[PDB]
Amino acid sequence: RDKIRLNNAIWRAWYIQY
Amino acid sequence: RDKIRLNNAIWRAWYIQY
Amino acid sequence: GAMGSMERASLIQKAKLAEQAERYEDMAAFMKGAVEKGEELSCEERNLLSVAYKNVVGGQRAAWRVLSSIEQKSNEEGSEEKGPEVREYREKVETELQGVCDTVLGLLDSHLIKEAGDAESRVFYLKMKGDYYRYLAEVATGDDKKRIIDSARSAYQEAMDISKKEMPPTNPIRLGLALNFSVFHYEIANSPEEAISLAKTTFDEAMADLHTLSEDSYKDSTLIMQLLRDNLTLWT
Amino acid sequence: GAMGSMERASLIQKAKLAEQAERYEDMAAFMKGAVEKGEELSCEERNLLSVAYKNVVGGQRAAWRVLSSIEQKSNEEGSEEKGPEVREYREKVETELQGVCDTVLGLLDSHLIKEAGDAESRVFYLKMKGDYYRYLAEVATGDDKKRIIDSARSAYQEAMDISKKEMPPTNPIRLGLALNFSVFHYEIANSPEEAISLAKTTFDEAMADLHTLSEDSYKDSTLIMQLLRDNLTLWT
Ligand SMILES: O=C(COc1ccccc1P(=O)(O)O)NCC(F)(F)c1ccccc1
Ligand SMILES: O=C(COc1ccccc1P(=O)(O)O)NCC(F)(F)c1ccccc1
Repeated sequence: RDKIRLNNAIWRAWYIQY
Repeated sequence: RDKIRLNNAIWRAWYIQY
Repeated sequence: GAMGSMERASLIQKAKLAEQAERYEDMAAFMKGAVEKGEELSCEERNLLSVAYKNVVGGQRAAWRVLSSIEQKSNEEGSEEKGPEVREYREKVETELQGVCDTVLGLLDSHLIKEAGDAESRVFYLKMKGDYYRYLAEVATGDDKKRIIDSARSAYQEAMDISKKEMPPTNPIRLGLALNFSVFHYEIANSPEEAISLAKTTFDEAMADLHTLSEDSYKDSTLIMQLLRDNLTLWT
Repeated sequence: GAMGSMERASLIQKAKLAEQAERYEDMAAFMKGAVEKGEELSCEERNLLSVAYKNVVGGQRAAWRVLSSIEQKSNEEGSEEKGPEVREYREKVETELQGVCDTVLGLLDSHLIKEAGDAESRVFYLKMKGDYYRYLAEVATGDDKKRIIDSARSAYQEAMDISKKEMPPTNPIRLGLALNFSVFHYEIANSPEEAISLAKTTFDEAMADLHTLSEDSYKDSTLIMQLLRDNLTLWT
């Protein structure tokens, strides 16, 4: 679960950053 | 370095196991 | 159809093997083969189709993001431009990505969606249609973008309408649909408030339905609820 | 040669981009293109060639290991055999792996090794020859195995002979060669004592030469020394 959530957060954060 | 060493150990250990 | 000579059951078995071996291109090709046999897919088979293509397109999107990030660094006076190479290679990846999205959309249109009568299957495929249009939208520009965005919206919306009528608020497919439609609103349609509203509403309504679930279903539903909450935290 | 129309410098630049995007199939194809331009490779370019193909073959080997592991579980009375599928798919991966190894060996033979006069380059390519024969050996059986093993040995040995004569004991290429030849002895040639002896000798002689190095070179040499020590710990 933690890895899935971490993975999701990275993808979603990329949009916000860029 | 740690990840490289860990990666290496996994590959080499696979041969010993199998 | 190179998979045309292989048994449906063999294609499915090899898709599972490819999954275990993390060979997602192979897995996708096997499941494409299975779809092209013309029969409806079971729940398990639908998951295999989704996992395979999600992983393939995921890889291409990640690569595209790296290259896009590099491209826009080089395009300025701050850093010496490197020539046409980064743009060319970014476009190659983009074209391959578009090819995979077009392949998936082709499968859904021929004829998975048409033949999906059950809510579980129909919502699953319409969600997928929305997803692959969303991935196309991420790399599109201008007027072509607007039509792609509308196609994604229309697929998601139809899926939403059925899921509200035919599925409980905790149904993982309904939840995953709402999560992805919410991401569409935020990242594609420039509607952050719609994204947040949808994620919050979805979370609250699922929360109030958790009491109906066994521990197995509870674990699956709370997983997606957590992604909804994670996204809300990021967006608010 | 689909890369035949693209500039050597562009192929190199795109190989670096593919590396950053973790697109190792692309990276390998670009470097193959660059090799086929006919010019010698620089140190940096040699590294790109190696990284690309090592990553491609690494993926195939990992998949092969998964499938082999599954295949041998199903082949017994303890577990219902699944039919020809696992064997067929394992063989498909094996054939692709053999294709990549054959491609690399083709490049080294046409004409990287022939044209490599400097110890640094020649040892690098001969090590690679040994490696890709070693990967072929991992999936070979019977008499075909024995000839492949001898080809790997001969390449490694020639590399060793030059490296001892032309390179200091801490040279990363010399060290990486010894590490891989040691792995060959242990995993391929059924010579664990030769593997251990070589790893220990290599480690001790590198240790006594560390004092000559700057901090940059020290870091590179100690990395491989650590892999040598890790392997020794595992084998003893
Ligand atoms: O982790 C991510 C990051 O994004 C992607 C990453 C790769 C492909 C597509 C997407 P996208 O969400 O953009 O379609 N998404 C959530 C999930 F992995 F899909 C997921 C997991 C578990 C339950 C439900 C959903
Ligand atoms: O980590 C591994 C595990 O094995 C592989 C994994 C993938 C491909 C090939 C091999 P193989 O060693 O079998 O050629 N090997 C050591 C190293 F990654 F190559 C290495 C790293 C840093 C310095 C020197 C060497």
